Amino acid sequence: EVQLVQSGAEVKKPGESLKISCKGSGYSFTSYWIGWVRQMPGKGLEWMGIIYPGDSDTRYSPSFQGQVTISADKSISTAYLQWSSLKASDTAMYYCARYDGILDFWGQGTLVTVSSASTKGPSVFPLAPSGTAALGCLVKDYFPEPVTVSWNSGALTSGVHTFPAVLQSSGLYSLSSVVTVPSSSLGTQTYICNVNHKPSNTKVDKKVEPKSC
Amino acid sequence: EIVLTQSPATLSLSPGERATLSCRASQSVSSYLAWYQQKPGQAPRLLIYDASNRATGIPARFSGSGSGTDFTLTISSLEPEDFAVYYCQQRSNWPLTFGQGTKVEIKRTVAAPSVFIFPPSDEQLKSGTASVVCLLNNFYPREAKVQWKVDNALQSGNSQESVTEQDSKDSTYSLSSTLTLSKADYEKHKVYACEVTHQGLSSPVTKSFNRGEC
Repeated sequence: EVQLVQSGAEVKKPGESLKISCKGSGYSFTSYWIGWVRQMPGKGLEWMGIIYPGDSDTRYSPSFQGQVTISADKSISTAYLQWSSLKASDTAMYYCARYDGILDFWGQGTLVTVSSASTKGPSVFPLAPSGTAALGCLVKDYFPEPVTVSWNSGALTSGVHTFPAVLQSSGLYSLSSVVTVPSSSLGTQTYICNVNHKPSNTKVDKKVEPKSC
Repeated sequence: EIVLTQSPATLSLSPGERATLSCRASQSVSSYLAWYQQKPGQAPRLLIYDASNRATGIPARFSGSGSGTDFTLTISSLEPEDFAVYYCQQRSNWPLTFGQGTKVEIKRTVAAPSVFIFPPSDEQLKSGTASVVCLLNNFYPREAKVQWKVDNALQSGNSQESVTEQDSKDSTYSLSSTLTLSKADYEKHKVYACEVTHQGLSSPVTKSFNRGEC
């Protein structure tokens, strides 16, 4: 079976170097061009350049000429895309793809986050309720992505919305998770949000209930 | 370089409807035009190559035509799995370039948001910042305006929002907006309000609370 497998996600600081990879199997790697594609958050596709692993013949899209280096190690069926000095603007998902002239096969993507922010775990605050009620959890001031949120250890899935995080000006993410439930349940049923931010090893369980006076 | 312009930016159609998407090139690309499909967090997937040829595995409902500078992708009848972003790509000249995407979104009956406002927690206030949150739940279409008001003062530039992916069961959207101010600012004011404008609402809906009261 033909496949392109890209290396894992990366979280970097401005000024750091980075070399991401793309390995091909199920075919002769030296017989196909490999191209790299950039997709910035909430945006479209951009061709970055192309390489023939047989002889390392390389061509760059003009926008990327001299911004990155595309290379290949044919002895191990791998193509590479590298930066010697990263900027925050380099934050994007990066795809490799097998280019057939005579783009059928694509890698799974490598998410690259470039930020001056530093690893930090969230504080979790309640969104307290006041025959449908809403209640939830505000997962504030963390870096980097992702957080996972479940409700009652997975026993409550219905009516849960966990929102995409927003990037604050401070460089830290913030996210909300909410659920809607019967109002009559508020005094009897327990609602706990289970938050985890693995990168900072912060695990939190927050009980949410009507704020008393 | 050859610039590909796609239209419309967003197609809203119901499952079963015919989808018609356009790609216009800044110069002739001959027939060297491909269409790709992309779902969130997934790699793009080739549908059409050389303008009119279906890639292997692609169902008959997908077809393309055009040559030169004008191209059309057609999905004869939309299946649930077809709602996604579609890209055109030209392979005529270097650099390889793509259109900016067309999002095919599921049209359903208009639904008004249920609106909910949340005061900041006491714990948050203890450490110097206030987050007031507003939830707009289960609405269609996507377009909605949240207007924050602090003692009737229309707030601007100090809020952020995000929107869920369209729901797989009922095709609605939910939106969360956060107003952020300093603890000191939060404590000067009485009435905190979230005004929601949406096509599903005859006139704007407002939810509010008075700081520190039940």
